[PDB]
Amino acid sequence: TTTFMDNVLGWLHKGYPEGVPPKDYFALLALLKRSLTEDEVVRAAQAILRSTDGQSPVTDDDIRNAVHQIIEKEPTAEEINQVAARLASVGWPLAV
Amino acid sequence: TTFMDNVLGWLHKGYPEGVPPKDYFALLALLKRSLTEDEVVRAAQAILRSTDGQSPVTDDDIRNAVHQIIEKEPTAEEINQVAARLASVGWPLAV
Repeated sequence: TTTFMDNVLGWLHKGYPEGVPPKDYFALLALLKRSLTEDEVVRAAQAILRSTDGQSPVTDDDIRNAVHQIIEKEPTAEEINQVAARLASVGWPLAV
Repeated sequence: TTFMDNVLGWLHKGYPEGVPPKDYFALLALLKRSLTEDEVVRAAQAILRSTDGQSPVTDDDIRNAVHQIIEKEPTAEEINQVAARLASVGWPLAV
């Protein structure tokens, strides 16, 4: 929650140290609303489960790596969160 | 496409010159804000108490209903949550 906001805020300031120009407004809202499809969530969760055993709580970086492999671009916080929620629904250990 | 055009309009209007880093947290927090399940039920109820099921419910009707409940200016998302709940009982919507 506060971790999610830290992440987006961190991204937004790093991306735009001096303000968000109007030319980037559609782009920004679209980015913030961007999400994985169900098929992508399934595929990320499966890939993570195939490669972990529970002794090591799946970290945000682990999810990032799996999602990046699928969408071939840098994942957003929402996309990471979607996969974390899917892993939680099967009781898989998560760092966060 | 309408939802996005609404929020995009709002952002352009709010910040004609650029979003200053000083407003980032305020903007993101507002964009992320949503009604609780109990708030959505209450807003839908209020509309259903004051409309007949034929006249289309407007964004304004819903905004007013939500404002009464949360006591601050509603966001597009908060309005959409109520519109979706009304649609689930076949209540007509202007948008």
